[PDB]
Amino acid sequence: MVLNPSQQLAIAVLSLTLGTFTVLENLLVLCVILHSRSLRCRPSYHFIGSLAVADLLGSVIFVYSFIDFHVFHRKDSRNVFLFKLGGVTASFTASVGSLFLTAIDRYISIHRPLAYKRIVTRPKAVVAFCLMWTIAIVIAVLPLLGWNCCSDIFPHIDETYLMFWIGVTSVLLLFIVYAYMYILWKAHSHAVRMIQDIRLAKTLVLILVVLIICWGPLLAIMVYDVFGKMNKLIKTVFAFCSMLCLLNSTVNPIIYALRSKDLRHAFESCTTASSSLAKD
Amino acid sequence: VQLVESGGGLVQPGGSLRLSCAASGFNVYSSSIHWVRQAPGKGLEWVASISSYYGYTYYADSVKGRFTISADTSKNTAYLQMNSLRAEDTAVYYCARSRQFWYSGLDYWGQGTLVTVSSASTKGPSVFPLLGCLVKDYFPEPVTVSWNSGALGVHTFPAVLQSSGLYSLSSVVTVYICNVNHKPSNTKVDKKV
Amino acid sequence: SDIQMTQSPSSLSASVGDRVTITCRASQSVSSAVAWYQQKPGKAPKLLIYSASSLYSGVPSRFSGSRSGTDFTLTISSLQPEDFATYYCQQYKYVPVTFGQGTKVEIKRTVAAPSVFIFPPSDSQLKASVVCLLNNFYPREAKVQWKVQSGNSQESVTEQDSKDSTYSLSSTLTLSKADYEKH
Amino acid sequence: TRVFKKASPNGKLTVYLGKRDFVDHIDLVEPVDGVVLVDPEYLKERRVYVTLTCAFRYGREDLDVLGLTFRKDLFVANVQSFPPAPEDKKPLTRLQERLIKKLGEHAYPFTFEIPPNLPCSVTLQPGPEDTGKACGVDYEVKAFCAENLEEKIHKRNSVRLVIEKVQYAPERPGPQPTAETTRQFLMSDKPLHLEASLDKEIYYHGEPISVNVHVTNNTNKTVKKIKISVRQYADICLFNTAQYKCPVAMEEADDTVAPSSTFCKVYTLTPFLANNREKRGLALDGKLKHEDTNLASSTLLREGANREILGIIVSYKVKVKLVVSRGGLLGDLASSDVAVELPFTLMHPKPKEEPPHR
Ligand SMILES: COC(=O)[C@@H](NC(=O)c1nn(Cc2ccc(F)cc2)c2ccccc12)C(C)(C)C
Repeated sequence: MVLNPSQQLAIAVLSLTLGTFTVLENLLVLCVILHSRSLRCRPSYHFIGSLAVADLLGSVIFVYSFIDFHVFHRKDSRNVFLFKLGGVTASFTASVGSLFLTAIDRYISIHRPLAYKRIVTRPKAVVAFCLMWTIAIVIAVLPLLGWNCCSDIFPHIDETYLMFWIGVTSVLLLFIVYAYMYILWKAHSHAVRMIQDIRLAKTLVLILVVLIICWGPLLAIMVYDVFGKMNKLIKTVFAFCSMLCLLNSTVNPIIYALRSKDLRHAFESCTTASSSLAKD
Repeated sequence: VQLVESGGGLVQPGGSLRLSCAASGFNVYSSSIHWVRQAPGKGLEWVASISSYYGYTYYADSVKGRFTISADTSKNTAYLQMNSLRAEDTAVYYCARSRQFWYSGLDYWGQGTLVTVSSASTKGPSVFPLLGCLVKDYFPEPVTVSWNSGALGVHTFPAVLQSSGLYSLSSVVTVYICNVNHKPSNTKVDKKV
Repeated sequence: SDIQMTQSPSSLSASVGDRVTITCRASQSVSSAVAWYQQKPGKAPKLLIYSASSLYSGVPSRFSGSRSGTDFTLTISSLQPEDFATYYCQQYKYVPVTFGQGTKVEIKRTVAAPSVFIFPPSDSQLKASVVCLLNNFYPREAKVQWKVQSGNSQESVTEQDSKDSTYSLSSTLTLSKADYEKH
Repeated sequence: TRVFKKASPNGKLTVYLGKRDFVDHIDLVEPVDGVVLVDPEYLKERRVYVTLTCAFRYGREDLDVLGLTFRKDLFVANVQSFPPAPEDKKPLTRLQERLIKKLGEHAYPFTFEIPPNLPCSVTLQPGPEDTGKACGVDYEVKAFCAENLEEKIHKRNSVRLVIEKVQYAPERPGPQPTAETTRQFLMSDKPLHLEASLDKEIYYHGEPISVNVHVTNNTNKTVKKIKISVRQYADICLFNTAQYKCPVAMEEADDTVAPSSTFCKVYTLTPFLANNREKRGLALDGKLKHEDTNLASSTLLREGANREILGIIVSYKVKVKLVVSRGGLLGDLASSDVAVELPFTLMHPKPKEEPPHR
């Protein structure tokens, strides 16, 4: 409903380009990591593929809805539009849930180095993934009935639901950041213990931090709307921040999936012998 | 430290039998138990082995399937279950132990149990005075021969098997009553030469 | 792999105090994993040397083991009258474990001629078996036949007599009852 | 005697080593001494270096952690074998002198003095699905021809042997292990007393272990089962101070004790590898190649020694557990249990030879 003529075409083209680029990357990664031999049975590969598919679906649906909102101004109703918004929240919460799964998987791997074999496997990994998708879909459909009223930005959604969803997403993000901070701490710890891990882990943590900067502002604007919801330009600021979140969608899978040398590569020894030694 | 073997006796060809080797002073987990058979007038041949610490069990290629080796660690005993015995399995079976960790030869041996797989049935000997005395057509062994009732250049040819299945022995003294005792048939003979 | 060990010689004559050497040749290479047993008649073998160079605890120091390439040697430096038995050779590196043909160590003695004796079939046994006998001769090998015609005869020889260190061959030949008067 | 020899695939460099089991006395370690035969006509200007690395692969080899290496190199020693004695003069062991006599004048020595406090060669059982390099610390002697230490070493002209660092049972057994506990429930103000003790402290692999259990149940509660379990603790120090208990032998005897009664018995159990095949993560004694080896021997680390460096420390404990009833006049089907632990040593006797995976 709100779209400045100068910002209208700008945000339209930005969203189109970001969505196209993200869907291309995600399609490539999910094709490259389906049916393969070692890139399939591994649980980390499973989580990465789940994140890629989830974020691709989310990007497609979100770009469609955003274009329909800021260009076509469909606003067909407070329910069908609510169906599209439910799809968007399902996709985004599923993506955050897959990041959380990966983070917990790495945390347990580094807590018990030999536990990766005995605590996480192919069946249990998919069980956890389907549990995450189930909680995602139930959260997504809860608005389908509980929208009693409030939301200055989203038209026909409840207000306590917004706070609850921000809470769950924020706690998941807190758990992820804690997991990776603890991983870096343990990395530096073994390094100091063994010199009697320096830059690679730093850059990876910084990449994840950049992902948080891309994703962080959304929750800030949601909570500000929950508390004050007084100003008007906040809606356009939130449109821009959601564009940034889409850029998060593009940056996340490549950083998770393309930064692996072995995964990219997937896409003479003699034998001991004896000899007598003359006794002196 | 005394492995003792038992359970060996005559069996019709194609029959069964069970040899038991009881080990005293050995832990079946710190020792590996082997069964080695020696044919009459022949070199030693390895027939089976069991190492319980790993659960490994090996057999000689000539006794695959027919022979099964097991171990009862509760009684510290080893068993060889011999089924479908051919005529080539007649021999003295000795049970040996080897240090389980870093095998260093067969340390201790059993006294060996005879196993005679022949189709012939128990029979009595026939004596011919030829001064030499011959005994023929006697089975199984052994047979005792005494010249002059034990008071007689004395030679006794070791029992020689015949294709018929029965045995044959002979005794000669250079120059009385030749007392012949046949224990497995419990017979007594006396010929005056 | 099935490794065949050849122990030579298959017989020996040696007097007390002489040096006795028995050799064992392995088909393939066995890395010093060879043991030497000693089985006296009747009794069961007894380990003497393991690893081709070590001595089992409780063995006289005269026995020695040596290796060169794939040829192992057991040497009794000063033979004693209790060291005259059959010595074997095991190669326990590859399953199945394989033993040698067995070397028998006799006692050297002065040559002694046999005493040929003949025995025609008896009435009870030929109501049959012509018996040829040689006694107190040396060496064990005999290449003299009794006057008879070569049938199927089983030859039996006693162990080296303790008293005179001699032997005795008591062979019997079976044939028709009508061929007993021609000898 | 016999000396082991490996040859580089190019064939221009060979490593001669006296033995592949280097016993670890607690005070000091036997030096790793050997010879390297090179081809001067081939190494026209490059030098010939030798290294002794102590690799550690606690992380799953079949897997990988992004941006991090689960591996570690606790010890890495270097020596410039060719040219000879560049740094300073070093004594030659009689073995090195004999090898130099046997080999031409193109053979040069190398010797490593391992620091006392370092892990022993241990490997973890991989299970029926894993493959590749076996998880667990292990040593390697690698000789190569390089112009500089940091230059990449072509694998076609470098030769690596796998050596082992092993410890043998202490010659003087220590005090007999023993333990005792006294529990007191909320039902009766009388103590249930348990006392256990092993026959000796040092056990050799395969030797049965005897536990002399003695229980006095002065309380009004009945004990149903008695569980004796030999279990293995593997203190790993890759990233944390983890602990991995794993029962290597068990015996569950249904020998009850009436209230206000006594029960003395001797339970014999032997830990062996036949029935512990499926237990992934079990620490085995270490192998040169894929082969069979017993359960990992205990580690005789020096008392008061810093534990930070140690890679894997193995120890064993016999745990006696009484499953005491919890039934009462009114209540649930609960059944508490008292427990006691006895530490012992499971090592080999000091041998004159130890063929690893013959
Ligand atoms: C920018 O104009 C928007 O409102 C766009 N939606 C989002 O930007 C957006 N909608 N949801 C689902 C959601 C979150 C909290 C809640 F209480 C109920 C539903 C997102 C979730 C994560 C990041 C961006 C979004 C829209 C026009 C495409 C609908």
